[PDB]
Amino acid sequence: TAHTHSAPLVGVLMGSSSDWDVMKHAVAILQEFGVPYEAKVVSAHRMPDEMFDYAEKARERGLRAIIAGAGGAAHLPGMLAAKTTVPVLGVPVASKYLKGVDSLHSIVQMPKGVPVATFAIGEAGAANAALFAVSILSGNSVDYANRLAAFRVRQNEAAHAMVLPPLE
Amino acid sequence: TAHTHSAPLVGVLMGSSSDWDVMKHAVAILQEFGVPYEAKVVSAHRMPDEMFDYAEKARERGLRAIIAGAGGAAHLPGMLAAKTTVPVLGVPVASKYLKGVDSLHSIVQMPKGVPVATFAIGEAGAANAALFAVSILSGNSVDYANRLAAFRVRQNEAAHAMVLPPLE
Amino acid sequence: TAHTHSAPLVGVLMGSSSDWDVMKHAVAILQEFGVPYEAKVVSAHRMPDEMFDYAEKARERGLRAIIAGAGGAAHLPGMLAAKTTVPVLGVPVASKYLKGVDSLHSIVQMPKGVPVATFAIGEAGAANAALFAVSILSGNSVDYANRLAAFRVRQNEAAHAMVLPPLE
Amino acid sequence: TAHTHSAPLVGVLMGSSSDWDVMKHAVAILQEFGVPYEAKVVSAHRMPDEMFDYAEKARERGLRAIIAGAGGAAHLPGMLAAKTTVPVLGVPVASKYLKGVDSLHSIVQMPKGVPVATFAIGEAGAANAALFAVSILSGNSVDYANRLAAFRVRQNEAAHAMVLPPLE
Amino acid sequence: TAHTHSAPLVGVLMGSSSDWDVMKHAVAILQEFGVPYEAKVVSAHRMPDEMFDYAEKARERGLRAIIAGAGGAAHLPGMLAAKTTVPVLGVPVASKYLKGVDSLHSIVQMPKGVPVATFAIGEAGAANAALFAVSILSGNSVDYANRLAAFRVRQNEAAHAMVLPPLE
Amino acid sequence: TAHTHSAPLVGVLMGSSSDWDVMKHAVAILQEFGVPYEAKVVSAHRMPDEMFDYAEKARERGLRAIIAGAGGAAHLPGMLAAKTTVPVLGVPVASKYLKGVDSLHSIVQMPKGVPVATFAIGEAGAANAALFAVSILSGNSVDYANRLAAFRVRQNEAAHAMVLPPLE
Amino acid sequence: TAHTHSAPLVGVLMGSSSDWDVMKHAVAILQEFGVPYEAKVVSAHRMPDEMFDYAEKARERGLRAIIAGAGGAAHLPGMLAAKTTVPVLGVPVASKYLKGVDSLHSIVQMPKGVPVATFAIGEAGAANAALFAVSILSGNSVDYANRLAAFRVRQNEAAHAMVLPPLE
Amino acid sequence: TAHTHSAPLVGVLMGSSSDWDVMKHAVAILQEFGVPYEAKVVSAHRMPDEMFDYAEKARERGLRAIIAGAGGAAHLPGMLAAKTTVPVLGVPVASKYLKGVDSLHSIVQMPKGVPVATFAIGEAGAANAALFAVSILSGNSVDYANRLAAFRVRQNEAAHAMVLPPLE
Repeated sequence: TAHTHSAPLVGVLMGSSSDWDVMKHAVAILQEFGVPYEAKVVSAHRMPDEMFDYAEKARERGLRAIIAGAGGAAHLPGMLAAKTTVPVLGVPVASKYLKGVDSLHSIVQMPKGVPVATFAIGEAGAANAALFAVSILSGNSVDYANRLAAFRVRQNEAAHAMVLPPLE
Repeated sequence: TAHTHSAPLVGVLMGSSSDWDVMKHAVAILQEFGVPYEAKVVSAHRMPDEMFDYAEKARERGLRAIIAGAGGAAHLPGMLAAKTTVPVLGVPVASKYLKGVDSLHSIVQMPKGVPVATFAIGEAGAANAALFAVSILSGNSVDYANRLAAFRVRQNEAAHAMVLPPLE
Repeated sequence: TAHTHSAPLVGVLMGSSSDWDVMKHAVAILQEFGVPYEAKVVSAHRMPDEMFDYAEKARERGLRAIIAGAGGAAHLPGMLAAKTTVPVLGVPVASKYLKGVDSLHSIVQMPKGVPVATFAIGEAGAANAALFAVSILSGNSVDYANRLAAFRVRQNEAAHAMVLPPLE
Repeated sequence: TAHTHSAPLVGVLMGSSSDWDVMKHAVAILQEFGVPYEAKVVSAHRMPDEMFDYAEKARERGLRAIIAGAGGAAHLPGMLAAKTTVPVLGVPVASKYLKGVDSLHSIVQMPKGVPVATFAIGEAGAANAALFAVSILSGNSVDYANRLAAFRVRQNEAAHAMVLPPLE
Repeated sequence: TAHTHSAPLVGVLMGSSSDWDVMKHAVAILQEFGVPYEAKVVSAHRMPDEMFDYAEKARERGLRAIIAGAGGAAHLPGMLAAKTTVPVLGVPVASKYLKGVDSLHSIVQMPKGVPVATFAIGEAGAANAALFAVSILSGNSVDYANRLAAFRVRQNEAAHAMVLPPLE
Repeated sequence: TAHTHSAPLVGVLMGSSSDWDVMKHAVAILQEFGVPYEAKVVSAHRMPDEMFDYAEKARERGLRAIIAGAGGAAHLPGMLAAKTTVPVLGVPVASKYLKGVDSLHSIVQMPKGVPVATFAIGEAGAANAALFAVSILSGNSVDYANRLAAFRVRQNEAAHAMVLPPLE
Repeated sequence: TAHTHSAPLVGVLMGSSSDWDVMKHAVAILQEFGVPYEAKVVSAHRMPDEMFDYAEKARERGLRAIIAGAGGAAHLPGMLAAKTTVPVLGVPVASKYLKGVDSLHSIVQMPKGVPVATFAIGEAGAANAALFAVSILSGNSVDYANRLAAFRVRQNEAAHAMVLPPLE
Repeated sequence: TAHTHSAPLVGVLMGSSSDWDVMKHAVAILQEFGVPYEAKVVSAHRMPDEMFDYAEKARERGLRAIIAGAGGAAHLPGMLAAKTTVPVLGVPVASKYLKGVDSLHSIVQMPKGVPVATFAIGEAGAANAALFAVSILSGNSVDYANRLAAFRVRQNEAAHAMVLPPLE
C-alpha cells in the first residue's frame, strides 16, 4: 500500500523490513522534497532474481537513482550497480557486532568499472543518500534546485538557533 | 593549460599534485567518454578561500559533478559539499601509514544534511567517481547512456577473454 | 583449455586472471588429490548474468563444491551461494590498501539463510578451501578419506624434519 | 539428556554453556531439517584431552561435520580440525570487548594444511554453519537436497511478504 | 546568554548543541580556572562561512586558543586551523557506530602545514583540551601557572585518598 | 585497611578505584590460592613519583610479581617494568570508546629491553594475571604447584558438569 | 653538540636515534623559524629517571613546549606530561607492524588531568608539532606571529604553483 | 643438535622454521644470559599430539618457562598452556596480510583459567619473552637478578651514547 508510485524518480531498496529503522530516513527526505518514489524489500541473497529484474527495468521505468541499504556482507548496492547504469547510492546499515564496518567495506570498495556512491553508516547515510538523489534531480529541475538551496539555508538557520545551556 | 575547458561538466580537484597518481584515473575515464572537464589543485588546508570560491561558482558555471580526492584528514570533499549543491564525489587517497583508512573515515562519515558520494580507496575509486559522473549525465543524455552501455559490453567482453594459465 | 573437465567435482572461480596468483594454490591441491575440477574467470560485477548461470547449473552438473575467490567488495562467493545449494567456499583475496580486511568482511559476514564457508586471506585460504573440498568428498569416498590421511602423515613428517640453525 | 543421538551426522560443540545463546541457533536448524545430531560442551582450554578424543573418534562414529563455536582466543575449531579430517565448521562467538573480531581472527586465519570453514560472527554464523552442514549432507541425499531447496523458496516467499509501513 | 565574554582568551566551539554533553567538560575546567571564555555552536558543514569568519577574527579579538569538538567526518578543528594561526585544540566526539575512531582520524591526521593539537576521544579530551589551554596561558601568567601546579597536587592527593574495598 | 600484608608476594596496582571492578578478579584469585598480597591505587599519571618508588622497592620487599591494570593510554605496567626487574603482569582495562584496544596496544607493544607480560582485556586478564603469578610462585613452592594442579582439575570437572538445555 | 642551546624555548625528545628520521622534521621547522631549541635522546623505558629529571626542570629552564616522539607502547609524551605543566606535544612514530596505530593510541588517549597534544603519525606530525610550538610562542610574540603568517602565504603560493601534467 | 640441553630451564617453540627469523631473538637473549635452553619446531596444527606431549612433560623436566611463537590463527601458546602449569610466554609472529593483528588476538585473549603471558608482535616480543623468563628465574636466583641489573645498566649507557646528527 505505502511507498508506491506510478512514475517514481527514486527507488529505495533494502533486504529486510528490519532495515526500515534506518532506510525510513531516506524516505522522509524524499517525501519532504516531494520526489516521486517507491520503497521495496529486495534482498540480494533471498531475492537474487528479483534484484536483477529491478535493476534491468530501472532506466526504462524512469528511475534516476536507486538508494539501497544493506548490512554485514552487504551486496545489494554493488549487484544492483552491476545490472543497471542508473546511479546506485549505497547506505551501510550497522551490523550487530561489527557496527557497520563490514557493511561499509562491502559497499564502498567496488573495483573499477561498477561504481556505488557510498554514504555514512546508518540513518545519516540514509538521509544523505536521499539528499544526494535530490542533487542529481536538480541538474535538470529548477524546482528541485530551489528546494535544495532552501533546505541548506534552513539548516544554517537551525544551527544558528541552537543554544548551549549553563553548566548545571 | 592541460585539463581546462571553457564549459566543463565535471571538475576533478585534489589538494596536491602528489594526488595525481590516483586522480589521473578519473581524468582518463572523462577523456574516454568525451566529457568536458577541468582538473585543478585546490587544497582544503593551504587554499581554504579558493576552495570556497570554487564550490560557490560550481552551479552557475554548469558543473554537474565535482570529483574531489584527498588523503589523511581528508576535508576537501566535505567542505566543497558544504558550499555547493552540485553533487560531490569523494575519492579517498591512500595515506602512507593508515593506507587510506583515515581518508575513508574523513570523507564517507558526513553527518545528515551535507552528502558526499564516496568511492573506493585509491585508483579504483577515482575511475569509479568519473564513471558515476557519467551515470549522472546519462540521466538526461541519451549519448552518455549509450556510451555507458557500450563500456559495459566492452568490460564484459574483456572478462570473457581472460585466460588462466597452467600451473608452472 | 587449461583447467577443464567433462565431469568436474569442484569449480574454482575468480573475478579476474589477476586473482590466479592466489587461486592457483587451490588448483594445486585439487591436482595433487586427483580431484576432477574446472577453473574459470567469472566476475560478479562484469559478468553478473554468467555468475547466476554458473550457480544455477552447478548442482545438475554434479559439482560438490564451488571455490570462489574475490577481493575488496568481494561479492562473488555470496552471490553464487544465493543462487545454488551446492557448498560455496569463499577465499578472500588481499586488496591493495586494506590487505583483505574488506575482502574478509564481504565474504564471511553472510546473514542467516545463505552460508559461505570462509577461509584465510590469500594463498593459505585458497589451498585450505581445496583441502576442505576434499574433506567434503571424503564424506562418501574411502579413496578421498585415504588421501587426506596420507597428506596429514606427510605434513607431520615434514614438520618433524624442519631444522633450526645456529645463530649467525 | 537433550541433544544426544545414537547415530549423529553433525556434532555441535562449544567451550561453555554460556555459548548456548549463540549455538542453539545451529541446533534449531538441525532440528528443523531432521538431521540426527548431538550438542556437547567441549572446551579447548579446560578439556584439551577430551577435545582430542572427540576429534579422533568423529569419522568412525559417522560424523559428517563438526560445528564448533568459540570466542576470544578461539582455538576449539582449529584444534578439532588438527585431529580429524571430517569437515569442521567454525562459528566465532562474540566476545565482551572486541565483539568477536578476536574470535573471527583466531578461527578463519588457519595456515595451509588444516582448514576450518568459518561463518559470520554470532547467531547468523551458528544458523549458517548448520545450513552448510545440510548442504554437505545433500551431496548424497535427495531428502536433504529437497529440504534445502524448499527452505530457500520459503525464505524467498517470506521476503516477498515483508511490508514497509507508512512513516509515523 | 551563557558562555559569553567581552574579552575571551579561549573559544569553545562545536557543530551542534548535541556535542554539549562532551564539550561542557572543557567549559567546566575553564570556569574552575577562572579563564575568560566563550562557547558557541559553529558547524563546519552547516555554517561554513561563519566558521571562516570566526577563525579570521580570532587573533585580533585576543583568543589564545580555540577548542573545537566534532564527530564523524570531523572537519571543524582542521578548517579553523586552516584559517587562523592561533592554536587549535581538537576534541574527537564519539560517533554512534564507529565510537569516535572516525572522529579521531579526521582530526589528528592533519598534513604538514596546518596543525591541530588532538586530545582523547570524548569527555576526557574535552577536559584535557581545556587543561592544555591553561598550560598555554601559564607561559605568561604566574596566576595560571600557580593554579595549574595546585591542580596537579590536588589530583595527586585525590588519588592517594582512594580506597579499595574488601571483596564482597 | 583491606588488601595489606607485612610480607606480600604479589602486588596488585591500578590507577583508580574505578579500575577495581576489573582488578578485584585478580585479588579474588590471590585470596583463593592463599597468596600473601597487597592491592593499592598507584596512578602512572597522577602519582608518577610514587609509581617509581613502588617499583624501586619491590624486589627488596620480597615481591615476586606486580599485577598492574590500566586503560586508555595505559602506561602504568610499562613504567613499573622500566623501574624494576621483578616480573610485571599487565592487565588492559577496557576504555569507554575504544573498548580496550588502546589499553592493549599501550601495554603489549613494549620495545626490546623492558618486558611486560600482557593478558586479556578486562576481568579475564585480571584473573589470568593472578593465576600466572601463582604459576611463577609454583616454580619454588610445592604448595602453590599443588594448588594450581588442583585448580586445573576442578576447572575440567566444572566444564564436564555443564548442561545444554532443550530448545525452548 | 648538534642541537643544543643555552636558552632553548622548545625541546625535541625521542627514545632512540632511530626516531630521528621522523623527528628531524620538527627540528627543520624550528630552525626555519629561528626558534632556540635542543634535541635529545631520552628514553621512557631505558632512561626513566632521566626522563623525569628532564620534565622536572623544563619549566624553570624556560621551555615553552616539549615535542616528544615515540612508537609502539609510546609512553614518553604521557610520562613527560605527568611530570611537567609545560605543554607536551606528542608525535606518534610509526611502528614496524602496526604502522603507528599503537603509537597513536598510546599517546592521544590520555585520561583527564594530564593532557598531551597529539599530532599525525610520522613526519607530518613532527613538522606540525613544531609549527604548533611556534603558534604557542606567537601568543605573546609579534615576531613569531609574523613568521607564521609569512609561512602560510608561502604555503598558499606553493599550492597555486603546482601543475597537473597530461596523461601519458 | 643446535639448541639442545640436557637440563633446559627455558624451551623456545615455534610451528615452523619460518618463524626462526623472529624467534632467534629470544634464543639470543638466553645465550647472552647463560640460560640453559632448548629450541624446537612444534606445530599446533601439524604436530598436535607432540605439542600435548611437550607440555605434559615440561614441569617434570624442570622447565621454568616455555616461550612459544605463532602467527595467524596462533594456537600454539594457548594449547601448550592448556596442558601445563609451567608459565607460557606467547610471541605473536607477524602474518603476511594482517601484520600480526590476528596473531595478537589469537594469543592474548585467553579466557579465565588458562593464562598466556603475551609480548609485542615480532622480534621485540621474542627478545622480551626471553628477558621475562630471566626475570622469572631471578625470583630465586641472585645470579640471574645480578645479570638483569647489569643488562639494564648496559641499556641505559647505550641510550646515553646515542647521537643525533645535523640536518643534511
